[PDB]
Amino acid sequence: GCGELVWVGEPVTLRTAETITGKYGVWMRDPKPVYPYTQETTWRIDTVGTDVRQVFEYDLISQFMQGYPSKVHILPRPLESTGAVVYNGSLYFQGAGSRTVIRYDLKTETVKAEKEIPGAGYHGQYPYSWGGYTDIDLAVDENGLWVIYSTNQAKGNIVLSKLNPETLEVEQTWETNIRKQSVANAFIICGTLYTVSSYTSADATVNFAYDTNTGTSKYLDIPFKNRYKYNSMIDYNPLERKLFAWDNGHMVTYDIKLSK
Ligand SMILES: [Ca+2]
Ligand code: NA
Repeated sequence: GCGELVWVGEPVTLRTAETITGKYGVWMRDPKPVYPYTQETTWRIDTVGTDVRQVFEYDLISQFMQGYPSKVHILPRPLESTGAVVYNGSLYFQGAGSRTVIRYDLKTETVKAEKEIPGAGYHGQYPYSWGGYTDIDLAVDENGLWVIYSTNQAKGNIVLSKLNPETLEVEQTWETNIRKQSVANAFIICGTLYTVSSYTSADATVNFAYDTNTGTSKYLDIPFKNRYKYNSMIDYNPLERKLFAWDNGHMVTYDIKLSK
């Protein structure tokens, strides 16, 4: 059941990174899991540093909250920033120093697809407001796989493309009127793009919504809390209907409420 976002809860901390490379990262579960994985499987990637290659996998959530992975994946290309997602058994991530998105099948540990996001800025061209080479942000919603980015054609405004999750073909593209480097991050719920105003401020809000079904933006003012004052990653999981985030070394979730 879809609808408009009207409320975001307080962040709930599941794990605190004790590593020296854990200030920024991405952690996720598969909204459409495939055998032998389940909806409990969790993946973690610390992304501070160069040559980011390790992906920690946890079959059980207990293993995840205790920090003991059941398997470790070594990525075929070094990874960039915090925008990656897992979907349909594959990790989708951006190759370091490129605009290339890579589909990495987790079970076979092989690359199934590689595609340049056409015209996408990369490596600090159109990042989110905190920088960190966040130019390219993948997203999964109820409709499948998306990528959030910007281009010179769009003059730095957020662009959205719906992707074939198997071939990474661009199926459709939307150009919004929201400057990407002016927001802290973004995520998609039920075909609507939502942006967060600040990654550190105490008075942060979800401040814009762009509906791909109509091609229009609207103002929002929903309180959004950055408890640890450096939210480097905010994504939406459509199966759990929660936000997943990585705030200054803390892997957190946010409850949400949708309308209609
Ligand atoms: Ca995001
Ligand atoms: Na993402």
